[PDB]
Amino acid sequence: AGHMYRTNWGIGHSMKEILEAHKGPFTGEGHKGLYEILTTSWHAQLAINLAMIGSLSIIVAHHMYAMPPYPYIA
Amino acid sequence: EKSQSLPFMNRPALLDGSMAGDVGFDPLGLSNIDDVGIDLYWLREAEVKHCRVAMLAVVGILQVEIFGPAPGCEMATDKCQMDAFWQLWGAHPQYIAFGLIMIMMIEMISGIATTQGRESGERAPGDFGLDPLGYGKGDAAGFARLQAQEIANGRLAMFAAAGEIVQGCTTHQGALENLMTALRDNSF
Amino acid sequence: AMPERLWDSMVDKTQRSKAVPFLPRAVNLDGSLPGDVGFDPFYLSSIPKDFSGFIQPPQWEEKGIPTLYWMREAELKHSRVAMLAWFGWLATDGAFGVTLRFPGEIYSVENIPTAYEAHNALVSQGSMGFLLLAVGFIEFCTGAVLVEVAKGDSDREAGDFKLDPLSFLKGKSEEEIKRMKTREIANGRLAMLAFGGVATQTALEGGNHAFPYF
Amino acid sequence: KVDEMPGATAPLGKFDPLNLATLGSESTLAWFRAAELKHSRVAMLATTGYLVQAAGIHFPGMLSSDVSFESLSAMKPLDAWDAVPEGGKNQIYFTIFLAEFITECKGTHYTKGGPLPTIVFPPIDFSTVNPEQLKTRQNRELNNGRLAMIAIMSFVAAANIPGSVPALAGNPM
Ligand code: CLA
Ligand code: CLA
Ligand SMILES: CC(=O)O[C@H]1CC(C)(C)C(=C=C/C(C)=C/C=C/C(C)=C/C=C/C=C(C)/C=C/C=C(\C)C(=O)C[C@@]23O[C@]2(C)C[C@@H](O)CC3(C)C)[C@](C)(O)C1
Ligand code: KC1
Ligand SMILES: CC1=C(C#C/C(C)=C/C=C/C(C)=C/C=C/C=C(C)/C=C/C=C(C)/C=C/[C@@]23O[C@]2(C)C[C@@H](O)CC3(C)C)C(C)(C)C[C@H](O)C1
Ligand SMILES: CCCCCCCCCCCCO[C@@H]1O[C@H](CO)[C@@H](O[C@H]2O[C@H](CO)[C@@H](O)[C@H](O)[C@H]2O)[C@H](O)[C@H]1O
Repeated sequence: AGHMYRTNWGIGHSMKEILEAHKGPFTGEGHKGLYEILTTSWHAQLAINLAMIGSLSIIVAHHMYAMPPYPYIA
Repeated sequence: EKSQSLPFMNRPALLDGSMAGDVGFDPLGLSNIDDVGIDLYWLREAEVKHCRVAMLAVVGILQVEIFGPAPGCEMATDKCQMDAFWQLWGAHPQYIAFGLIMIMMIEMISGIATTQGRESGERAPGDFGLDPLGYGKGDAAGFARLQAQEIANGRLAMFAAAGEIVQGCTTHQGALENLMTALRDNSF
Repeated sequence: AMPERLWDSMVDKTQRSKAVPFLPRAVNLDGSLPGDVGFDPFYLSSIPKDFSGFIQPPQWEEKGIPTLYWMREAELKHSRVAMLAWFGWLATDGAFGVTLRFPGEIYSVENIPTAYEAHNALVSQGSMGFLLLAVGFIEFCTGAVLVEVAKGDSDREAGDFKLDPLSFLKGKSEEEIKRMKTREIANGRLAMLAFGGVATQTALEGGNHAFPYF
Repeated sequence: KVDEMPGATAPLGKFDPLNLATLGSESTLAWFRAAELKHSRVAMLATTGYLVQAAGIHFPGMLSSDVSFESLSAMKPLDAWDAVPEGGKNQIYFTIFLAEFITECKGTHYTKGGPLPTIVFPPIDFSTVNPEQLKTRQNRELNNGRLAMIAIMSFVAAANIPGSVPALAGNPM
C-alpha cells in the first residue's frame, strides 16, 4: 500500500487527480479544492485524524474483551 | 557513441571513460540515478569496497584450508568457511567482536568521508590515502595500470567470494574439495 | 454507433495483402521487412498500444515503440529459441545417431532415459534453476535496448545485435543481407511449429519418446 | 583467389563445388583456413597416435602411481582413455588450454590478416626460409592432414561397425 503514490518517479497516483475525478450529477464539482484544504491547514487535518484515532480506540476496546490477545488476561 | 561492451546500444552519458575498468557496461542506466542519497559517486564507492572485501575473503578462505588455522586455534574441521566460524565463536568470541567494533568505528568514519567527499570534489572514489609504499609517486601510466588491476581482480573476486560462501553452505565441504569433486564427476 | 470507426485508421482500404488477397493490407506492414507477404489476418501489427510498457511502464516518461517493431523483435526471439530447442531436444534423444549427453552420471541415460523427463528431473536437481539465472542475466542486459529505440535515441534494427563472430555479412549488398535475414525468419518459422509439434504429441496418452514421436 | 594459395594442388586445383569460400567475407575464409590447418594437425597426431601403440610401443615404467602402462597390452587404442586417470587427463587439456591462448593473443589476429597458429613452447625463429619452398611445404602439411582427417574417421568407423571397411576389418585393433 505504500507504493500507491507518485513522488519522484513517474509511476503512482497524484492525490489531486484522484479527488478531482470524483464528481456526480448530484455533487456538482465533487471533491475539487480538498487538497488546498488538506495541505494548507492543520486544523482540517486534526479534524479527520482525531475523529479516526478516537474511533480506533473505541474499535480497539471492542476487540480486546471478545478476543483476548494476551495470556492470563481474560 | 556506442558502449564498448554492449556494442548494440548507446554508451551511458555519465560513463566518461575516466574511471578504471570503464567499458561502458551499464545497460539499465544506474549511473544516472541522483536520488535517495545515492549516485555514481556512491555506487563507485560501493563497488571498490565490495572489491576489497571480496579480495580479502578469497585469500582468507584459501589460507585456513590449505594451511589450517593460526597458532592458538584448534579443533580444525571440514570446511573453513562456516564450520570454523561458529566453532571459534563458541570457543573464544572475544577477538571476533573486538574486530566487529573496530570495523564499526572505521565504517562510521569512512561513511562520513564519502558524504563529505562528494560535496567538495576532492576525495577520489575509493581513495583513503593509504599508500605507505609510495606506488604512486612513480609513473602515472604505471599507476593507472595499478588502478585497473585492482578493479579487474576485485570484480573477479566478487564472484569467487560469493561462490565459496554459497557452495560452502550447500555442499558443507571445502572449496578445494568442491573443485576436486567437480573434476571427478565431469571426468570427461 | 456514431463515432469514426477504428477499422479505418488501421486497415488501409486501397491495397490488398499478398497473403489472403481478400483482406486489405495492414497499415504497418510493407515489403520492407524480410520474410514479408503481408500476412496479418487478425490485424495485430495495427494495435496502437506501446508494448514496451511491459519492460518499463508508460508513466516513467514520454515514449513510444512502434507496434510492428516490437512484434518483429518478439518473432526473432521466438525463432531463435525454437531453432535451438527443437535441435537440442532431439540431439539429447539420439535422433542424430549419437545420444548427445553432458559428461557425468547425472545427465546419463540411466537417470534420464529421454528428453521428455529432463525438465522435471533437472528442475529438482537444480541444473534447471541455474539456467534460469543465467538466461536472466542476458535478458536483462539485452532488453534495455528496446527502451532506447522507443525513445527515438537509437537506429538499431529489430533483433539486431553485433553478433557476427565469423563475419558472414561484412560488406554484403543489402540484397544479400535481406536474403540472409529471410533465412533467419523462414527457418525460424518452421522450427517454431516443429517444436510445437514435438512437445504436443509426446504428451498425449499414446505417443512414444523415440526420435519419431508418432 | 582460391586457386592461388597453400592447399590448391595439381589433381583438383581450386576444390570448391558448393562455393563456400565466397559464402562470407575475407575474414570468413581466413577462419576456415586455419580451421583446416588445425583440423589437420589434430588428425595427423591422432592417426599416427593410433597406429603406434596398436603395435605395442609401450613407455617403460609407470604412467601414474598404480595405473602403469598396461593400457597397451590389451585394450584397443580407442580405449585407454578412461584408463588414464583424471589428474593425468587434466594436465593434457590445460597445456592445450594454454596453447590456445598465444594462438589467439598475437599482435594481429589471423582473420585480420595476421599469422596462423605458431609453436607455443619452443619458439624457434621460422621467418627466414625461401618463400617459394615455403609454399610447397604448406601444401604438404594440409594434404597429409586431409588424408588424416579421412583416416581417423576410418579408424572410428572400424571400431564401431565391424565390416564397415573391407581391407581393414581383418585387423586386430
Ligand atoms: C533452447 C535451448 C536449449 C535449452 C533451454 C536446453 C536445456 C537443457 N539441455 Mg540442451 N542443448 C541445446 C539447446 C537447449 N538445451 C542445443 C542446441 C544442444 C546441442 C548443441 C544441446 C545439447 C545438450 C546436451 C548434450 C545435454 C543438454 C541438457 C540439457 C538440460 C540441462 C542443461 C542445463 O541445466 O544447463 C547446463 C548448461 C549450461 C548452463 C550451458 C550454458 C547455457 C548458456 C548460459 C545459454 C546462453 C547462451 C545462448 C547460446 C544464447 C547466446 C546469447 C544470445 C543473445 C544469442 C536442459 C533440459 C543435458 C541433459 O539433461 O540431457 C538430457 C545434456 O546432457 N543439452
Ligand atoms: C591425438 C593425440 C594423442 C592423444 C590423445 C594421445 C593419448 C595417449 N597416448 Mg599417445 N601418441 C600420439 C598422440 C596422442 N596420444 C602421437 C602422435 C604419438 C607418437 C607417434 C604417440 C605415442 C604414444 C605412445 C608410444 C604411447 C602413447 C600413450 C598414450 C596414452 C597415455 C598418455 C600419454 O603418455 O600420452 C603421451 C602422448 C604423446 C607423447 C604424444 C603427444 C605429444 C605432443 C603432441 C607433442 C608431439 C611430440 C613430437 C614433436 C611429435 C612426434 C610425432 C611423430 C613425429 C613421431 C594416452 C591415451 C601410451 C599408452 O598408454 O599406450 C596405450 C603409449 O604407450 N602414445
Ligand atoms: C515431463 C517433463 O518433465 O517435461 C515437461 C515440461 C513441460 C513444460 C510440462 C512440457 C510442456 C509444455 C510444452 C513443451 C508446450 C509447448 C507448446 C507448444 C510449442 C505449442 C505450439 C503450438 C503451435 C500451434 C498451435 C500452431 C498452430 C498453427 C496454426 C493454427 C495454423 O493455422 C498455421 C497456418 O495458418 C498459418 C499461420 C498459415 C499457413 O502458412 C499454414 C497454416 C494455414 C496451417 C512437456 C512437453 O510436457 C515436458
Ligand atoms: C470479431 C471481431 C470484431 C472485434 C474484436 C471488434 C472490436 C471493436 N469494434 Mg467492431 N465490428 C465487427 C467485428 C469486430 N469488432 C463487425 C463484424 C461489425 C459490423 C457488425 C463491427 C462493427 C463496429 C462499429 C460500427 C464500431 C466498432 C468499434 C470497435 C471497437 C473499439 C472500441 C473502442 O476502443 O472505442 C472494437 C474494440 C467501434 C469504433 O471503431 O469506434 C468506437 C465502432 O463504431 N465495430
Ligand atoms: C549515520 C551515517 C550513515 C550511516 C549508516 C548506516 C545505516 C550504517 C549501517 C551499516 C550497516 C547496517 C552495516 C551492516 C553490515 C552487515 C554485514 C557486513 C553483515 C555481514 C554478514 C555476513 C558476512 C554473513 C553473515 C551470516 O549470516 C550469514 C549470511 C549466514 C548465517 O548463518 C550466519 C552468518 C554470520 C555467517 C551514512 C550512511 C554513512 C550517512 C552519514 O554520513 C553517517
Ligand atoms: C544435409 C542436409 C541437406 C541439405 C543440403 C542443401 C545444400 C546447401 C545449398 C548450397 C548453397 C551454399 O552455397 C552458398 O550459397 C550462397 C547463397 O546461394 C552463396 O552466397 C554468396 O554467393 C552468392 C552468389 O551465388 C551471392 O549472391 C551472395 O551475396 C554470397 O553471400 C555462396 O556463394 C555459396 O557458397
